[PDB]
Amino acid sequence: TKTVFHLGVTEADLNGATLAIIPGDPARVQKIAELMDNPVFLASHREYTVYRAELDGQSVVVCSTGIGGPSTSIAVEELAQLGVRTFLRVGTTGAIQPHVNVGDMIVTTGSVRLDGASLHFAPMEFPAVPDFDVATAMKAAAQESGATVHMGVTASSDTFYPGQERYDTFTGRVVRRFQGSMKEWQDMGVLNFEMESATLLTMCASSGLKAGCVAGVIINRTQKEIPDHATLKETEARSIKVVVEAARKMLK
Amino acid sequence: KTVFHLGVTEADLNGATLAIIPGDPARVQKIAELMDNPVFLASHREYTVYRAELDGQSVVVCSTGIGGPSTSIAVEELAQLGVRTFLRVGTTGAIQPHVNVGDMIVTTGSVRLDGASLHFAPMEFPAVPDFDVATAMKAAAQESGATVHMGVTASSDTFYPGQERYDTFTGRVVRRFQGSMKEWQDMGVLNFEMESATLLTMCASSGLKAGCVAGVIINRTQKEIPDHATLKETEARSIKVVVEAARKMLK
Amino acid sequence: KTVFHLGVTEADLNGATLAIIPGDPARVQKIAELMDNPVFLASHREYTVYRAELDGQSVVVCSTGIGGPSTSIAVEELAQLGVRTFLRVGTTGAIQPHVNVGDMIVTTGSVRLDGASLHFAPMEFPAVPDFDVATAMKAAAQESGATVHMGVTASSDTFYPGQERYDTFTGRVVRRFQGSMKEWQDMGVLNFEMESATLLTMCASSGLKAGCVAGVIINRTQKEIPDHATLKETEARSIKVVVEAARKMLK
Amino acid sequence: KTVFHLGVTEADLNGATLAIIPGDPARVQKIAELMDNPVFLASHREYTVYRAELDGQSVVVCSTGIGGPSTSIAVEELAQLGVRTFLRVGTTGAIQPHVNVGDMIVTTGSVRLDGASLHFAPMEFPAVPDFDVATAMKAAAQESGATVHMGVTASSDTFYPGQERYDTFTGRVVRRFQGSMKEWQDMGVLNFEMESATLLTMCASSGLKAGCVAGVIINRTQKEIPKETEARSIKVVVEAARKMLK
Amino acid sequence: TKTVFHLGVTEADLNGATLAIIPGDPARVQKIAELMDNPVFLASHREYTVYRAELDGQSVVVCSTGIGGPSTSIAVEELAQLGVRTFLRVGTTGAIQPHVNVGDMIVTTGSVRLDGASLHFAPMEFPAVPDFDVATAMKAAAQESGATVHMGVTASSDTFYPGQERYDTFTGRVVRRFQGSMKEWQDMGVLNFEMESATLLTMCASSGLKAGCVAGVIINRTQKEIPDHATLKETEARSIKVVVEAARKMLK
Amino acid sequence: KTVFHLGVTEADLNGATLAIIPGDPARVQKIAELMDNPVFLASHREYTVYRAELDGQSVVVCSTGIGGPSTSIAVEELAQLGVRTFLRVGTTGAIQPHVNVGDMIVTTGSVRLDGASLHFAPMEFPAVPDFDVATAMKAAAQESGATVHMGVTASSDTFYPGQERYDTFTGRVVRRFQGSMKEWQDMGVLNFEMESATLLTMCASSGLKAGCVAGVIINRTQKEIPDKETEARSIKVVVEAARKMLK
Ligand SMILES: [Mg+2]
Ligand SMILES: [Mg+2]
Ligand code: NA
Ligand code: NA
Ligand code: NA
Ligand code: NA
Ligand code: NA
Ligand code: NA
Ligand code: NA
Ligand code: NA
Ligand code: NA
Ligand code: NA
Ligand code: NA
Repeated sequence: TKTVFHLGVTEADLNGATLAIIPGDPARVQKIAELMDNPVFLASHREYTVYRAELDGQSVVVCSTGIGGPSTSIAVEELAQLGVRTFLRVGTTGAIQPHVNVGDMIVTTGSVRLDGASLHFAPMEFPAVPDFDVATAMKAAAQESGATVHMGVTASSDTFYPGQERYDTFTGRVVRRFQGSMKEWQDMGVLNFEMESATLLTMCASSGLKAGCVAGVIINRTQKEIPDHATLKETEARSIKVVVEAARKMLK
Repeated sequence: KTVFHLGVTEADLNGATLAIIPGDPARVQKIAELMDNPVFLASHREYTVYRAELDGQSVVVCSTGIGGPSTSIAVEELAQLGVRTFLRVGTTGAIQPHVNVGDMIVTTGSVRLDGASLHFAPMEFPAVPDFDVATAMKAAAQESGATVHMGVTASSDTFYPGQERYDTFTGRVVRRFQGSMKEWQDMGVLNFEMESATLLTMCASSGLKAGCVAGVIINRTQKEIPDHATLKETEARSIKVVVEAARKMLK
Repeated sequence: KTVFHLGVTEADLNGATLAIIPGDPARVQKIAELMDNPVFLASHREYTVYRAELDGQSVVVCSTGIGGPSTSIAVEELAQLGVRTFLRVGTTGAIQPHVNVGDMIVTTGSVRLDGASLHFAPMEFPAVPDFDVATAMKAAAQESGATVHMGVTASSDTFYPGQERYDTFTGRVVRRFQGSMKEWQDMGVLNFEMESATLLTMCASSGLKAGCVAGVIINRTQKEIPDHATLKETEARSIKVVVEAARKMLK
Repeated sequence: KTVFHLGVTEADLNGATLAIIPGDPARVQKIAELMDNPVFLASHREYTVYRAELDGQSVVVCSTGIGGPSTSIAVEELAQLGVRTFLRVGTTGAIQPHVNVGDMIVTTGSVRLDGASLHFAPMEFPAVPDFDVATAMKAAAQESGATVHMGVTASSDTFYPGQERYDTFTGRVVRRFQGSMKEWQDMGVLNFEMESATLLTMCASSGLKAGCVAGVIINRTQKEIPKETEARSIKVVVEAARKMLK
Repeated sequence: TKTVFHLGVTEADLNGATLAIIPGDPARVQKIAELMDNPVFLASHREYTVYRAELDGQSVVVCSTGIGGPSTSIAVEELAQLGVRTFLRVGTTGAIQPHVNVGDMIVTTGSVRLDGASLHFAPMEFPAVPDFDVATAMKAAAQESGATVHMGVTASSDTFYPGQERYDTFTGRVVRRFQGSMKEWQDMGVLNFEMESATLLTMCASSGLKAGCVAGVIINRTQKEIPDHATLKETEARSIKVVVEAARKMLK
Repeated sequence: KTVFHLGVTEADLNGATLAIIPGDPARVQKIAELMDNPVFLASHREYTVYRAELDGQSVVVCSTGIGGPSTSIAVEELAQLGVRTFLRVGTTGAIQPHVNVGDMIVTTGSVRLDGASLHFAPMEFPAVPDFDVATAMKAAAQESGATVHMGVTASSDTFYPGQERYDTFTGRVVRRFQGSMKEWQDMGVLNFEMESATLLTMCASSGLKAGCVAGVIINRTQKEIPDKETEARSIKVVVEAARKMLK
């Protein structure tokens, strides 16, 4: 049986799946899988929890990535070794534009590469861009849920704190590179911050894999950092329903 | 109030908020004549400017010249005069064996092998089209009956060393570009051209909507040589497609 | 108080100012149980947190996940809760023929093949441990009877191309990393891992004390699949060593 | 063979080894008519090409368009056809208060604020003219009676943000270029234009002789947006060409 | 048999020395050598003055480097060609931290690479770090002298003026890269500026050579208290006493 | 007021506004003695300083040591004391087969393979000489009867790997510099040395006039390590170039 170093699954375990839904949080894996048919737990090791399920009769993998490009790059590579070719990222995000409201959804059309792992696949000049079919399916699924949907650029940072220009920290300092950066991205039309899309999109677009990202907005950095619990719960539930419908459209 | 290089005023554009931007000044009139009431506005340097009407709405056609620098001037000055949507059209060579002469490429992102893009956003920023423009271009290209490829384009400030051409005066390619064509091929890049990184980066970071569509007229991975009829048909299809994409963008 | 990700409060740490930070959440309980009164505090995402007591002093054990990004969150949030000293423990792959499986490595500096270190200091800044922590780790490792190497570690944001692995889906390694393992070997680099550049740069530029100790589980010049009993012995020794290094840091 | 963009053959050039390269295609005939027997060769895109004779020797005049990319095509294709010396003439905006409109500038080196230069040499390489060309341009400019400055030119891939112009659609300039005009002024840079970094780097790294001479049409300490001094500039470049051909 | 090109010495001249003490100033070479047994002048060319001496019966070289990484890189290379494997840098320095006092000693644990020559040996990602044994010996020797010792990061600049953010200069200008840089390094915990350690440490750590740096503090830019003649002469003398004792510990 | 490193005052320079700056302190007296009334001013570290008179005007001669860092100190401190024109003289290794031992090179621009230039101007800025100085150096070199080349010089922070030398302790050259000699040769670069990028960038961005002239002592197409007429000719040329710069 062909094995992988980290994910603890074999190709046979995936029952022919060529599409994976890849949340960051291992606890979200079962929640996504149960929206599909016959969900089965496969493995859990480190930040990687893996389930299989069936969508319109076709096998689909759900696999967490952990936070950050490095752990994401391992999961994507090992799933690709086992036959996966399409990767649908789902999560929640913090918007930086005043016109993007908490509870809206964002489909990334390109990422600002504020990461390191993307450079291990392509030099900085290469665009961190989704597959067009995936982005199209995500937009359609997000609109069909009734959400307000934004298509646009996402800033993808290797840190939660200084690289997103947060000052409420142990040192209260932000290195020169990132001082004033939130305003710069705002002025350039960037919609939101997250921590994995630059790696995911660059890796996949340079390796013959299809990828995209969809996210529900849980905070707006121009407003407040502490989300309201009921609003957050509704946004999380809608986001995973949307990504499953986007997967259905990709497997049509 | 006349913009410095293009030699037109806002009133000359008759309310147009969309421009079709070919590189070659001689193609401007040909595109304008696919629409209604084409009117010559100005010609200076590489910038020939026409207006026309598409479903009753004014549209500008303006050439850019070769390269990001001359393109950046045209986009800026058109934006000063109210243009918000920019549709690049042209023909191109492909670098993938599965892309055939006569197919169409709609760029989903560009490798920034240029300098002017950096005058608008740092290198980390993606040279990506507006999603509505890319969607309209894909639809128009597919409705034409052509085979359409969505993917990455390598956008070079040179025709020769930055496209790893060795049939040159020196035969030299600087270290940065040695082996680069195979690298881009292995990364799935569809084609080289010379303006999209500047155009897409400038527009995506400035509140403007842009995209690129091109007909494939040569493939340097293929031994077969296309004939004159196929090349003429491809050039003609490329501009018919961009006009239909403009139609889809009108509100 | 409250932190965004770790789900613990300052009160939960019972005055701890030192943390042992493995990568794998499953190792946290194993480390905590080498000390007195281990208490499970929280588990969320890749972050499992325990407290224990070492010579009567509270110590926190907190996993980081794989990579600089998740590590940077844990270190920041622990620092918000009063932690000032961070002891990284784990297993590693050596790249030097003279470093044997079962040896231990204490990092004296890291090659910054990551992105998160740049969010704390520009590339010119050295990814260097605190001298007291490195000294304590060397002493603990040597006192255990292990063969110990002090030297430079290459710290990569990827497991695959950034460590020049070719047995992959594409079999390709980007130009930057082609030939890189031989380059690091020739420069005397001991091993690869994926968190030290971020950890050491963040701490050395932020007034925090950090170091890294690791047991060698593979040698890249030999084989990729480790022998089970040898690996188990090395893992057990590594966490015993880091606990003794923590003992040496207590004041 | 006929080169891909310029539409001319080696035979069309009648043995010319020197080219004068203005940016604007409309200036090509104006330069050519200052010499003997000017003949139109071709026009395609931004490239208009004439041949003429100077002291009995064939000379090419070929426009480049705006920017390093289109310039790099013209220089390469002319070099394929035997041209070895390239004399750039154009206009420029001064950034030093003491340089006045109508003055002339001969570039001794360019700040590489372009992309195409990097397709010929890494950034460490100097964007420097051939010393004989720079010497001939200085002499020709002095002999015309103009006030001449030798010095460094900032060569930008954009007209707007890379020259720190703010009267624009966005009114914004990216971090790299904020405060850059003052920085170049403090470093003694004389002027801005858009082709010299590409031209000089490409030629100095490829065995070709190049230089640039320009007329000041605006002082950027005064404002952002701008016949004797266009006419004088092309008279000067033709005299510089005469000095280069023995 | 060969005579090295710049230093003008042969391997036989070194009488088997495998350790060198490398001050910057040629006039300090004899002062260091005379702290050991049987000091003998070997050669002087340009900024390179070379002596041999004996320490606990073992031959030791003392060789000046001149100011800056470039001239240092020549001396280290040519000594390595002649069998030298351990390099102990000694000098005096300013400090940029308020808690570092005149008369204290700094042992460098890593250097900020604000130089060019380090890049001729390893790319910027590589750490400018000392050999651990050398740093340990220098700490012990410095403590045994009675001085207060600081272990930490040093900023190593190719210039004395703009790269140390000095404005009292001919132009009064500091290029963008270095504006605000002193405060940045101070906030990052950097102890001091000097002009050779990044080159020395990077070259040696990437070439199989052991190196370290120790320096006595003779001025503090954050304090406007002028130390007197006595404390400065004492600090220079202590610095070289310390480096010789560190050499003794390396040869034990 | 005495500058920090050079050990001289403004009064010591007797109104000199031009300096000849060799690398080797032992060459300072030799250059000064080619002029009238040479006077030893100071020696400390790699900095030996003399004054002399050339056609009645005071000229300084000051060594720089090897490398951009020590050069940048000397140039700055001389500028603090009123010097505005800096004439670098020295030896060099040619990398073009048509340049012979004994020829002279006047640098028209330098490849910035150094670090100190970046402390004065970002990498995009050209390491170029003042045109008057380069013109005076070309004229002095040609009037001497020498074969003179104008062109680009590669200016390296190291003697060994940055000049792609392999007869070294490690026998290795870092990726950046592997194949670099051939690359510079193909790009028409004439020679290697170690100070011009710093000197020219510093001066061109600081309102100071600088240039470099050098005699060729080795051709790197022949061998790696060099093996007196040329040294003497080079300093005679730089003194005559100084004469041409005097106003
Ligand atoms: Mg406005
Ligand atoms: Mg050897
Ligand atoms: Na992780
Ligand atoms: Na709102
Ligand atoms: Na090569
Ligand atoms: Na947009
Ligand atoms: Na390769
Ligand atoms: Na153009
Ligand atoms: Na700013
Ligand atoms: Na020196
Ligand atoms: Na340059
Ligand atoms: Na190599
Ligand atoms: Na100047």
